[PDB]
Amino acid sequence: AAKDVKFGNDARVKMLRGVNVLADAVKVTLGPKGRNVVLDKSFGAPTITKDGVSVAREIELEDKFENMGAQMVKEVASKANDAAGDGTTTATVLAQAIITEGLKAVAAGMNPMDLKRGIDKAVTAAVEELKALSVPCSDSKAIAQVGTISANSDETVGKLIAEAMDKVGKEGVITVEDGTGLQDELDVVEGMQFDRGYLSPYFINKPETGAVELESPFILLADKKISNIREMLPVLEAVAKAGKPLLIIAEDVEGEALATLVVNTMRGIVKVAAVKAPGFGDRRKAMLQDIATLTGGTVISEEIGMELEKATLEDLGQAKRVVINKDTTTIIDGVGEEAAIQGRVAQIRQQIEEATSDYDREKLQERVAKLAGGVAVIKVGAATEVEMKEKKARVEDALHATRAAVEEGVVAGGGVALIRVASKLADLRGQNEDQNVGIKVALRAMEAPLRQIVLNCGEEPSVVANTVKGGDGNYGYNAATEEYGNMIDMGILDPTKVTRSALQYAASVAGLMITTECMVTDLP
Amino acid sequence: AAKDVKFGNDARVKMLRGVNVLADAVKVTLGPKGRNVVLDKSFGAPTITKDGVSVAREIELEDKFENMGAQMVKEVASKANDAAGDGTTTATVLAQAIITEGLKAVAAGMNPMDLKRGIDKAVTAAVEELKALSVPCSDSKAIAQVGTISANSDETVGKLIAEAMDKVGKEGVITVEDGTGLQDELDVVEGMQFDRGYLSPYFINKPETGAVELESPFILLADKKISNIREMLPVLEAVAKAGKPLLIIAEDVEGEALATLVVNTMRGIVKVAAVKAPGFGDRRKAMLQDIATLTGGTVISEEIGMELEKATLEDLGQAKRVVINKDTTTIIDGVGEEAAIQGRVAQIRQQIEEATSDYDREKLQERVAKLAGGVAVIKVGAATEVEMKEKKARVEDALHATRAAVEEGVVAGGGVALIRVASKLADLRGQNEDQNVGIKVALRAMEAPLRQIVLNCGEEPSVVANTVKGGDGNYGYNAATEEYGNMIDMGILDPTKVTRSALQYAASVAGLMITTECMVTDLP
Amino acid sequence: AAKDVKFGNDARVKMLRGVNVLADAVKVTLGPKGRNVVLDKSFGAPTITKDGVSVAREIELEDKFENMGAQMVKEVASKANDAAGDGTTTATVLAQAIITEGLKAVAAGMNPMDLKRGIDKAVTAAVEELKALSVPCSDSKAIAQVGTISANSDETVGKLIAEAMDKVGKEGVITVEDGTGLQDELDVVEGMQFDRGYLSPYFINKPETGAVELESPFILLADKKISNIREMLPVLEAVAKAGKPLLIIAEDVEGEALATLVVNTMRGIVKVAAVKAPGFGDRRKAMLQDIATLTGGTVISEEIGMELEKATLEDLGQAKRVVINKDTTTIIDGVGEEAAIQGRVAQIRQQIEEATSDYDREKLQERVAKLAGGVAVIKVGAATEVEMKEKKARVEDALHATRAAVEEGVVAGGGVALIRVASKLADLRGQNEDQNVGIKVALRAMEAPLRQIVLNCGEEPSVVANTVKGGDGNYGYNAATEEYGNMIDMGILDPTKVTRSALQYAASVAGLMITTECMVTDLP
Amino acid sequence: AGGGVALIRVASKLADLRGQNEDQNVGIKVALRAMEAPLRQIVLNCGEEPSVVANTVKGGDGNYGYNAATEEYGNMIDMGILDPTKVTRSALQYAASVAGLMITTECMVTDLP
Repeated sequence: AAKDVKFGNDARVKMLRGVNVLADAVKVTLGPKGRNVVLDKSFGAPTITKDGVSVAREIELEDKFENMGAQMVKEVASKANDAAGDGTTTATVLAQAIITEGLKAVAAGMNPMDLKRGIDKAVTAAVEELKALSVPCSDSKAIAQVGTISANSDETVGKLIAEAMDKVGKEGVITVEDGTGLQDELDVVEGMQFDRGYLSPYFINKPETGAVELESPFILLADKKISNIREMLPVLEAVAKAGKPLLIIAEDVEGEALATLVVNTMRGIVKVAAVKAPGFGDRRKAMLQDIATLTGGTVISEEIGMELEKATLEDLGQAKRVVINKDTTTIIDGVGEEAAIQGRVAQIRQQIEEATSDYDREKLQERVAKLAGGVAVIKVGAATEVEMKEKKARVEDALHATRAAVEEGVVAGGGVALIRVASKLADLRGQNEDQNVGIKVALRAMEAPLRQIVLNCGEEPSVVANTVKGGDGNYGYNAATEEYGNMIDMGILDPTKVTRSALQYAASVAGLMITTECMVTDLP
Repeated sequence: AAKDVKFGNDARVKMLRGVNVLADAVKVTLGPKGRNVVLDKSFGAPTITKDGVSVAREIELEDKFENMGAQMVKEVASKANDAAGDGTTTATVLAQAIITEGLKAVAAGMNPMDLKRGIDKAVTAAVEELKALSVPCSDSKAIAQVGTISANSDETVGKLIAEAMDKVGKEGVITVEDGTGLQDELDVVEGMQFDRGYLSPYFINKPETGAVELESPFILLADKKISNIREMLPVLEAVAKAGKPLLIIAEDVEGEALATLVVNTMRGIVKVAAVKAPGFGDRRKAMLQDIATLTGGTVISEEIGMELEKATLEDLGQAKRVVINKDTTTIIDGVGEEAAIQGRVAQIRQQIEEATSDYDREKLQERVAKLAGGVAVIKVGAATEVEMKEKKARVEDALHATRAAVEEGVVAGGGVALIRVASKLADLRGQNEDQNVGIKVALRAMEAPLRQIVLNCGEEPSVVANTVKGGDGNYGYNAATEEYGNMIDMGILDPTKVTRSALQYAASVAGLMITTECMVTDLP
Repeated sequence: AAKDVKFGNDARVKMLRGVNVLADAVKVTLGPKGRNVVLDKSFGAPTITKDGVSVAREIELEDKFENMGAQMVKEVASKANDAAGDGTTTATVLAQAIITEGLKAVAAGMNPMDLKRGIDKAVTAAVEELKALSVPCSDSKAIAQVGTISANSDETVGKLIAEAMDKVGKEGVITVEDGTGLQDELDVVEGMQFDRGYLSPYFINKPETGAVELESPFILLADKKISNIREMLPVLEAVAKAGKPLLIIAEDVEGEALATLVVNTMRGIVKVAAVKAPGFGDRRKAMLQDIATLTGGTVISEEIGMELEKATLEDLGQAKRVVINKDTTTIIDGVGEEAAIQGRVAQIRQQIEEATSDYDREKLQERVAKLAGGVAVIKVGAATEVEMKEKKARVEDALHATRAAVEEGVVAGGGVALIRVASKLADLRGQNEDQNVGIKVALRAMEAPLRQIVLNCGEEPSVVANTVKGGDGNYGYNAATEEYGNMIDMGILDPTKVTRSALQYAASVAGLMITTECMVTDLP
Repeated sequence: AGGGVALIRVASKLADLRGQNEDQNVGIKVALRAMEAPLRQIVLNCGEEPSVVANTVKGGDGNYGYNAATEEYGNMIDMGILDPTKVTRSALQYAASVAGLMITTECMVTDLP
């Protein structure tokens, strides 16, 4: 189809206008005094929300060039939230601030490539400065405090997470489920988590989490690329007859097969999700068998001669639950034999002895850590159902935050860390004046999040910004009760990971846009 | 009159557009390979010219805001030509270059006041560097060869000027008029020149030179302001039947009287011109008398109860010729008796001895210098009349250039002095980064005149300018013969005065425009 | 007045379009089979003409930029006719051909200045080649047959001119007027001609030859510039009641005086015409006394204390007739006594052997040649008044053609001389390729006039041009009978002067246009 | 040598190459100017004056080291900036192929909009 091609400055203002709509819509939700955004539904009452992520999902623009702008920052900003459980809105307002100033510099005739290198240098320096500014979360007392803070000062939630992490370690897998009564439950069950997500976003049945969630699923273990649906028919009919969902783990599910699965689960008929097997090559064949022994399934491998048309129910594995992310699949409470698993553990442990290198050794150690490790399950209790469901969400929110704090620590929240780190770098220079301007564009943009909060709070951003630039370490502006004196100790914090990720992703996309000279799209 | 008001960016894009039309029209004439501009005369054939001054004069624009732009730089550029005899076109292209870049910086968000200060500092430094680069014109051998160069290698013009300066000093008054035969003539006659021009254009009867030129006029010397024409008629009636022009020297000529004289002279009824008396206060009264002695006239003064209605042809002075600039009146060959002038020269010389103030003594010394010095008259000859009129214009031209050369010396022509002077100021800084941009805006602008010239030649400006920068002192690019060498030796030079004036004036108007936030004009 | 400004390509397409209308209107009249052009009057019948000059005069265009184009070449082309008595149309079609090709080259990216230099070199070479091709007109037999040819093979006109030139020399002044009967008359009378014409086109009383013609005038000879009518009044009131016209020869007649004279002669009062005196300075004073003697009047000279208010009829000179051109004044049958003129000739001849200077000798010898040469007066007779005027016009037109033929000789007519000369420069190069293209543009253009003639005759321009190029010298295409032989022998010739002038002027304006980058005119 | 310096270096070698008529000569010069385009663009993308660098490369010999990464001088191939001769040859030949066909195109037929 014939295209619409836009160049240089013309292309760049179109993008800017696009991100401006996305950012202006999203940034009003930022901070404790954030405003409501009303998102229309095709029927019934509109949704009123203060969630920047929900707002971003809906943003799509008529002008195809403007829309490209929006969808670009939208995708990298969402990556911040994927990695850290937070930061999408922050990433978005940072991106806008860099792009706005960056493009002004380009229009002045400064080199876009030098501007990007300056921005990048400033960001690299800033990330290091975040690391030094960071306070660790070692003991379970600190872990509890972070969980508590991330759940509106609910000490029950902090306690729950701390007790869960105590059972499975820092590295361990932790799951949240609906409760069965008034009081909470904590159990460690046979389970595993690997780094592969849904092969189509249309498998999602939990839009709020953006996740697939299947209860009592059957599990298909195929050592091949399933491309045509005709292999699957004997299985798919049997899964439908039994009435349970189906998770497919294989080398890949593509084209004809994936399309048929997507529309069918979308159309109600059988509940199916599909993910790639974890890893590649030989380690991939092994990991399938780990999951097979974990779930009481048989790996259908066309290498032994097994045909997928010939697989029956008994060949399928089983679990109590399965949760799938954009890039995580986790299996909860495997019906796999409580003795076949230790046989598999023994095997791998034995392979560790006869391994001939550091790599081969530690890669086998990953598998036992998964297999013998298991999965912690928190069952959230409450008085009524709505209180139970609401607390589950707060427990899932705090779990993300706490896991993020565990690995990188915490820094002063409400944006005061970004502006704090920015002031540390007032002396940073590049190779030429263009790069220098690039550095300054970043250190200004880093003030965006805070200045916004202060604007939403009906206060003068500049006056606050100054006072914040006057303090040290984690002294800053209490964005809620309007005070000053060590943010972290008074419960206003972000995991360092979320602030770092927000900044890095914003700079990533802002850099790409500043260095964009051409745009190709379809005709209106 | 209801007004049209424009602000900020809107105002200054209009202004820039206006100077763009002016500069683009004018810059094409620059250098040896300058292009033609065709100027329409509503009667007969159009004028084809390479004269940037003639082109500039015609430029007036329909959009009243754009027009303001053009008129602003037109005014300031013309002052360069007034001061130095050349440089209007150069000032214009410099102004365009500074404004274009300056506004780019303003639109980027840099402080216009700091940009101006940066430009000013760069110019002050450049003017200083220009004096260091300058080669003096001390002796009359150098005077001769600068005159020769300014008249297209005509050595006759060179030694005419040299001999004239030899007669009356380097600061003497040298005037030039039509010859009477084949041979040139040089005579020193009783005369004077003072710093007061025509009280109005429209007295201009030499549109080519922009001057008033009166043959054998009478001179009225009035020690008062002339407001109404009522007291003027008896003198006008007396001068009308005498059949000769009249120069009026008064404290001022205003409204009613001036308007009638403007109208009456432009109808052809009587050929009149009016100029303010030189200086002010008590010094004015004496200088009026000085002229009166020189010209053999009587000063009519209110002080001693003298009425203008009673002043006859007797009281009127006489001279062979008078010439009037925008800021200069020159009375040539005054009739006054030798005894009376020498007698008065003796009077002032006595007063110099008696003077009890260094300032008072200096002002007196100045008066004798004019009165005793007289005026050099160059009568220019040729074989035919058209050659005689041509050579005269080449003498006039070279005479202007020679005065400027004697005052401030000569520098490399073809705009290489400006680029050299810039190239030595690379490491010059200001208070902040905006001033630094201001400096770089000036130092890039100084390249414009050369680059333009090189463009008109159909060559790569960037290559030629680059090579010039890599040279020293008065090394450069001979645009006519495309050769690199010593500019002064090869005879491609500007008087330092014209280069300095062009730069200072360009920067003056450019700075004012950059710092403009509002414009007020009439409705279309 | 707000202006309309156009640049580069935009400017020059407008300019080209303007010359296209002019040239296309004019070129159709060229050669023996030239077409008619109809020119509309305000009233009565339109004028039908084959005269390219009459057509050119009427051409004026609505688009002010296009009009500039037309007026530019109109001006330059008319100078050819002024110089040679012919060639305006030719100059115009040459100009079109050079411009069309020149701009094509500019639009291709070739340097306009180098193109101009190439054209100029090709023309200089062509003019040189034209002199080599030229056949002289030495004796009066050749003079007769050139006159015969210029008057449509009328041998009477031929030997009239031959006899006139025999009487007054080849450089004598020959004038032609209405006859008094059937027979022609030839008389040498006291007269003069100088290179000054009418000071105002409105003095013209004979629109036919754009000439001022005065029967039995008084001649006022004033050694001064006349600005006011004041001093004229006694002389004018005296000349009015005498009932005779007045010729004023002053240093100059300006402003109020010129305006008054024009308005008065144009309607009602008195019939006057004023011209500048010839030369300048001392020679101007001298030549006035020459005219004074010839016409038997007195010079009224300011210097000796003479006033015009005191002048009388005796001071005025007298002559039978005076004719005044754009460029020439001729005084016929001076009343001044023979004894007076003899003695002035002896005066000047004494100074010839008193002054030792090759220049002063020629200047004095030129004065006696004028004074003692007189003027030949051809009175043209015929059977009918209509025939007389018709024959008179053929004499006037033939006289010009013979004067040019004496000076520079004759070359092949019908546009062969140019093709012949152009084919001899096939090897002429410049300093670069842009110059070489310029050279070819001129050589191709020199084919335009012939090619047009051939087109008018309905033959093929390419074939005919081809055959001429194969021939030598003055062999070529007989533009009427359609054969190939000696062009001069067959009587198809141009004076070399008209071909040379046509080419030089065409190239002059074409070069200027090619090198035009900007145009300024008033708003529509 | 890469960075577009091969094409420029090869075009400087052919200054004196002439054809059969003046038109073929313009055809020659069109190609020799065109061979500068790649480097000229590379330099434009880096924010340096395409004409200065072009001029500098022209006064060099063989594969003379203009650093397309850091901008400095040694030996182009030896400092790792190169193209296989095949790619530079193929690029030039195919470009000339189609450019030639387009220059000599007088008519175009397509469907109605």
